[PDB]
Amino acid sequence: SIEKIWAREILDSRGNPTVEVDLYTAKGLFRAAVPSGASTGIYEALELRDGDKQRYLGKGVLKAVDHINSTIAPALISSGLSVVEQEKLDNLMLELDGTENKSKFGANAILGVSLAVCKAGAAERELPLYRHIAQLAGNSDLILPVPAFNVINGGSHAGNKLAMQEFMILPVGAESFRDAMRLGAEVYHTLKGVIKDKYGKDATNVGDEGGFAPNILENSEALELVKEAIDKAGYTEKIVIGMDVAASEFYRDGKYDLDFKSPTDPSRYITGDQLGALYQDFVRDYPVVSIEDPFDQDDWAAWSKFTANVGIQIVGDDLTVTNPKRIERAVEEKACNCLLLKVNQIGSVTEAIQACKLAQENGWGVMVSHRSGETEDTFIADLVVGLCTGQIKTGAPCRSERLAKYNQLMRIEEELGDEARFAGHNFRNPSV
Amino acid sequence: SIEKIWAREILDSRGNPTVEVDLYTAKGLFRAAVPSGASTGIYEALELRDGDKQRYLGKGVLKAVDHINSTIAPALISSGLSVVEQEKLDNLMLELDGTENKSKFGANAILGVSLAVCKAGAAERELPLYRHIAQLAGNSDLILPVPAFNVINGGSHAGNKLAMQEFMILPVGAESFRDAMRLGAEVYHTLKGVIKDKYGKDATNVGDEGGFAPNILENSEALELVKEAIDKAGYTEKIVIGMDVAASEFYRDGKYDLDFKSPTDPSRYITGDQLGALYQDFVRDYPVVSIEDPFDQDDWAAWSKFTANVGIQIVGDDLTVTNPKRIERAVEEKACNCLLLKVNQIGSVTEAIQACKLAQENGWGVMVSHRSGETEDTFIADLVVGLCTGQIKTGAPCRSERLAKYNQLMRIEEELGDEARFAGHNFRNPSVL
Ligand SMILES: O=C(O)[C@@H](CO)OP(=O)(O)O
Ligand SMILES: [Mg+2]
Ligand SMILES: [Mg+2]
Ligand SMILES: [Mg+2]
Ligand SMILES: [Mg+2]
Repeated sequence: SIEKIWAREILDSRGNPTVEVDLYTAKGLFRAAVPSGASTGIYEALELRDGDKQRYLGKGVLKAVDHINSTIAPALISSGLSVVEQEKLDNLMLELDGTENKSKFGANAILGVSLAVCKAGAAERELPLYRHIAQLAGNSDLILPVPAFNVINGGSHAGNKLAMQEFMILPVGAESFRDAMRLGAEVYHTLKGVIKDKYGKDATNVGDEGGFAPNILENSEALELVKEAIDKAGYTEKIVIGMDVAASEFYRDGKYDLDFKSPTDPSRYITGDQLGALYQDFVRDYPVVSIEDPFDQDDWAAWSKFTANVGIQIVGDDLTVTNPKRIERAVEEKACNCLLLKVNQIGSVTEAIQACKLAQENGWGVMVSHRSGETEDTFIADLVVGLCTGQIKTGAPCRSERLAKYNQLMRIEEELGDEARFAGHNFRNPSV
Repeated sequence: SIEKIWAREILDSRGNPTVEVDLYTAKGLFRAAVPSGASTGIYEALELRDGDKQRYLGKGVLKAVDHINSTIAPALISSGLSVVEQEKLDNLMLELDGTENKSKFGANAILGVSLAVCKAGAAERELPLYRHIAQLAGNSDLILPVPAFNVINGGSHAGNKLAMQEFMILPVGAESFRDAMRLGAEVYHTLKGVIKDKYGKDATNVGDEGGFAPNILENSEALELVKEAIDKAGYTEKIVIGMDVAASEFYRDGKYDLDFKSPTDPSRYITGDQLGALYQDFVRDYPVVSIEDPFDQDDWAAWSKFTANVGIQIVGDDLTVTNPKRIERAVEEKACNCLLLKVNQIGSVTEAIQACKLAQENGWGVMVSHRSGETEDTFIADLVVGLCTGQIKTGAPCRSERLAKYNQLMRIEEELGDEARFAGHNFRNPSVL
């Protein structure tokens, strides 16, 4: 059984408070921390913040910490449930909170415990975390994912005019995970120079996920820079491009604003059909293989129309919010063909594994993902391997809240030895 | 004794390879990783890189890793020494390398093992790492440091004209280390809004150590932004400013170039005296209480002259390179009055502890430091507590290679409970608390 659970406030990678949990058993100390998004979908489970405007500008998580220390911890300790009983412990927390969207304690309170339980369970099973997660998921094979590195940061938060949120490179042609890390780092550093040469040193600073933030508007120009960097690095045949549009961030009155970081003007708005047309031009003209959140989280018609008219991967993120109820709707409507898996969109390990299994049972891809606000935690590296999903996005190869996960993937690949497989060109459907 | 060692290449916070070491004993696996400078002084111990242009543009560390796996590991396993014997183990590595600047194995090979041994040592003692380090250093009475947060980045750490490398805020008036984190983070977020309002959103992306990289040239304007954010956040009485000029980065034909990232124009260069006059203006106009590397690493007369004419902290970094030989010279010449402590400038835990003790025995301060290429490793958080130095700089409160250290210092303060003491206004001299 659990001996002690103790939560505290730490700072995430943007310097804002988040929840960390230490959980002790007879095997020792197991620590986990909770990420935080910026372009957060409206259907995400509640992140509970303090709202004390005097303290961290309203962003403290003392309330969430206290729900853990004062309520969750003594309930789980008193139950006597072993930390191997992931589903019992997560369901107990869901029923203690009593709400559908985890608005009484916060999804941040519940998930920091859920993650720490999962780590403690692995140790009780005498397994590495990724193997424990595979057994929780009913997986046998393990597979290293292709990494998707966000190298030109844009969007709502980005320090530039670029509307679309992320321009990713995916080393599908690499020989192994460690090789994919080299391809991604070499293209990233090459891109820094392409940018410096074209825009000047001012353009070579980084945004929240470590990608460059150049002073550009046109989404085709981001794509051109990325393609130019892949070519100059010598990897044209081995690296392709993925996009996170995050279109909920620029939906306005039924249309979409591709210059929304400028001062409001409805004449510049385009329709979802216009937007779909732009994406078809990007797929023809650039090596784009995957587009995430091409339309707003509620614009079901545009998603299903677009998904039926293209062969690329279409990834639900704000549309699906790692939520089996929304995933069922997107399967019924054929809205997309891959789930972005963010444990803190739903708020427990058991529910995120259920979401992943639902997506895979219906033939979709699953890409595990960080949040833009991350920590030194590396849980998601073990999670992507244990779920055998074949694809992860967890930052540029820059800023160690991103590298901590990529370096852990390299350790997992080393540990698997001859048994290590790399998803490579089968990143969408690794089960083959 | 050590059961097994296994080193590998990981990526640092800039996406460049660096050394990580796993060391195994009866108590389990202990892991450490090595940081890497950009503005590196000419006298630092050798960072061994592979030079294979086909692989990470020559920046691989496979040679350092193989020296660990194939030569240093059986040497230390054969010794049979317990991992608690830091000094015997580090001396075994220094003798086996047998060079002054660690150019046979690389300082990055020797340090990676040195740090892993220290972590394994603490577990064998059943002590937290900061307690084991205090024992290594002969300290009994631990203190949490004031953090020095580099919230505007310039020089070799950022895409801007700004020549001076670091503009830091120190919450000397905080109540505790947790409170100093809240003050630092609130000023940093406030500063984002100050810069955005003045320079636009394009000025609020960050440099290598998580400070904002605004498109400005004047160092006085960086100080003005920082002081404005301090005031707007409401902490004028509790937060003061430190600088790392890193002047070796812009020393050019005997002069100093404050626009060194713009195409070469020697007509703009200023003299050592002119640069010293500018610092006097900063110290009078702004609450600057510490200046690091004000002159080039070999411009000894300018350092001595400036130090004698101010009453603030003057920190050697490239001047001293965590190196007892250079620190003795700096004491003899009164070049500075505080040591920047970087484990990888010298290459072993034992030597860094000796450098720290030598500075403190001479009445200097010691400020423990990260490198601008960091990892998710948190050793230096326990090191600054164990060494009782009173001051650490390890980034803006932004990028988790920075926050991992700050978060660990919060955990250490919580663990110490009612025994915790925060250095506050005694950051230069905490032994008095
Ligand atoms: O000069 C310095 O003090 C350091 C740390 O901030 O930078 P670098 O590691 O690049 O030398
Ligand atoms: Mg989002
Ligand atoms: Mg998204
Ligand atoms: Mg330097
Ligand atoms: Mg310095």
